[PDB]
Amino acid sequence: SRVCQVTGKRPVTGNNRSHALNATKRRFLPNLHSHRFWVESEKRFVTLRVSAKGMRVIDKKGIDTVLAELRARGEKY
Amino acid sequence: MQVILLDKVANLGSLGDQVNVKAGYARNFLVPQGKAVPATKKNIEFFEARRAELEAKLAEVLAAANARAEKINALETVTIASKAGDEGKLFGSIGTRDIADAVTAAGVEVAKSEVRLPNGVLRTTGEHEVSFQVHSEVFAKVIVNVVAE
Amino acid sequence: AVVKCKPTSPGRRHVVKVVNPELHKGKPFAPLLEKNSKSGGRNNNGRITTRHIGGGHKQAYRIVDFKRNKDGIPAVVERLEYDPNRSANIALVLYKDGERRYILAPKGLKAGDQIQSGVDAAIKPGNTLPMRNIPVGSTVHNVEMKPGKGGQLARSAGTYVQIVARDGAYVTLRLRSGEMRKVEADCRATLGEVGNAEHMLRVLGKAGAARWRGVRPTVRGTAMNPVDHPHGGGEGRNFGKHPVTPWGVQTKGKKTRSNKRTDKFIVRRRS
Amino acid sequence: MKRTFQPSVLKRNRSHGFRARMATKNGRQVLARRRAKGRARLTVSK
RNA sequence: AGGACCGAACCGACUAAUGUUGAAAAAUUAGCGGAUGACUUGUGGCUGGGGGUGAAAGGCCAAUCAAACCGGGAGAUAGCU
RNA sequence: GUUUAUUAAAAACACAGCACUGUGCAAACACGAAAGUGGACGUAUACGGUGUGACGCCUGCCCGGUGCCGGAAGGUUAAU
RNA sequence: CUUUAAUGUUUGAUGUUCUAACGUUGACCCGUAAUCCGGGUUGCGGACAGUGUCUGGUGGGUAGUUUGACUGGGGCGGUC
Repeated sequence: SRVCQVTGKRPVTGNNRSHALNATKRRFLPNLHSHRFWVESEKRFVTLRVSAKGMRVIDKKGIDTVLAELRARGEKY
Repeated sequence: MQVILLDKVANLGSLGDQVNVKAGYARNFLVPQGKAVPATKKNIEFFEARRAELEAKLAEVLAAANARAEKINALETVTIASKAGDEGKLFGSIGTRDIADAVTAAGVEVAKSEVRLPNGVLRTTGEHEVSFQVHSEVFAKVIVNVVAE
Repeated sequence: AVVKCKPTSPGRRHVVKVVNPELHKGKPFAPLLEKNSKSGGRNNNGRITTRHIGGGHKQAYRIVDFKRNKDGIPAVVERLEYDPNRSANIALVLYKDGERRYILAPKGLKAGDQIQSGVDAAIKPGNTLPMRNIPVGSTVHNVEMKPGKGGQLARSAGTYVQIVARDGAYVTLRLRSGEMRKVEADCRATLGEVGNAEHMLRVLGKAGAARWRGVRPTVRGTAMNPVDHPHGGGEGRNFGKHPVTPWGVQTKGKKTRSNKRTDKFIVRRRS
Repeated sequence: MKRTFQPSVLKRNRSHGFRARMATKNGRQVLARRRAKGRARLTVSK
């Protein structure tokens, strides 16, 4: 897919509509980006694709606090 | 957010200083570089009582690094160190001349530079010469070194 | 050289073909031959992407190298034969080091030439070195975008490019179209021209001649329905409308390609 | 000649097969259809 | 040497005639064109529907192609018969 | 030579040949929710498009409109 | 206080340079007697390209639809 995993934020089919309010969609999507994160515990780079609203929220609970909760919905191989 | 500093780099910082910083210093400078820890209201007491030990015993042999940040964003050096100038004597081996690489570069295409006049780079006391290529027929020799703040 | 096949039969009426003395046959070494060379223009998930592709001889791909990393003891030039998988004439080179390397046969040969590539090379057309040991105004073929990438432009027949600048960081070259672009100074490239120039001087003579060159006929739009491509309106024909691609953009002028990154390294665009 | 049908046994087994159709999800709806309809004739799935 | 000539095979269809409640959902019959290459031919594989494919006619795609097949939506709707 | 399978096989299409135009490889372009793929494991004597059609002799006049391209300096003006 | 200077200063431009982001379609190592891929190591580019959201412009490129009626047939003309 194309999801945040962190906040889960995913593509919806929303529309900005028309000016005569005809049926049309183009989708609103998240801001997924690969940002280079790294565990210290297993000491390697574990680069995740996550949104930039997602990023604000990572900051707000503490970086390694959302990452403290991660690895119970882990993605790494 | 806010931070307790761990460094003194640019015109901010002072080797430990609780200041407010933004999200250009977080996720774009100090972090991600180990050059800060958040200050929240928990941290603010932990780190601060902690920093009057750490940011004392350690601090005074690491002054090289703190300094070079300014010198390389302005540009006047192509040699860098995290210790060098903190005994009267220079330390490291970083520098284009003898790593067989190009570093401290972000506009210049080069990826090689050859060694010319053996003096050592951050291995002889005082300044040393670094010689840096842009062709095999055009050159730019210079006199560079890393010292403490 | 280029020889006219005099009127003898229709389609022989007017033929230009090229015969040259260097053609010697014996087949290059099996490890340096692979496979066939017919594609068809199709994707690797089926369906032809690119029309006008299909046809042509069986061929074999011939496994070529022009990177020329070796700088050891000089080499020698062996046979020459036209390499079908490219637009220029090849020669196998054998190093005395124990290496086999291809070269696109640059003019003035002794079929035993002493290839060495250095940081001054053997200083003769047909040796690769890093593009900083030359002056300006040199002719250079197998210019590259990063060192260790190898040759990729100026690799046809008689394609090479003038060094216009190369002082300070970066090397500007004048590509054959007027196009100045500044590439790195680190990049290798071969001194001197590329060999063969009779690619242009073979101008076939018949329709069938062109079919077996790997290509199928290009059908003009205006001789095809509106829907299939504009400017038609068959029965009695029709004309009108500013000329368009099948992708609907204007074909005449309409400069394309920007990426604002590789464009930052182009210094003067074409006339 | 221009006849629509004329035998190619291979293709039947390998394009209309049990297992030459089982992989695709849609060619499992076909099996499901033709099992619950009581169909067991088999259109050369051997 | 030749998209070379003539001319079987073979690949194909321009004429005419016969057939048209045919031997045939395009034949039979007699000519005809090409007939060493832009050739033609076997096997298998690979392309898909508003798509392919097309030396290009809006041609061709399972006796359907300027409107595919199969199932459903569905009792679409018919001021019409 | 190719062609409206099976009533229109040609003066049609195609064509060597001519000219314009795009495009420096991560190429133009094209395909594909994407990854990625074709172009090409080629690369400006190349790769793609447009129009004309051996060969010969030639290809006049007009840039306004329209398009496209160049100059945009300045002015106008959106979201905010 | 201005005109204007300088101090405490704020900030946008350009300018330069940088990595600490971020990309790499350069080189090398290892997983690996896998040219795929990842990380590592190096080089490069570098706050850029680019993408998310919003936005103006363009956009028969694409789509859904419409484009009235009377009438000595309809057209056509006149008419409402």
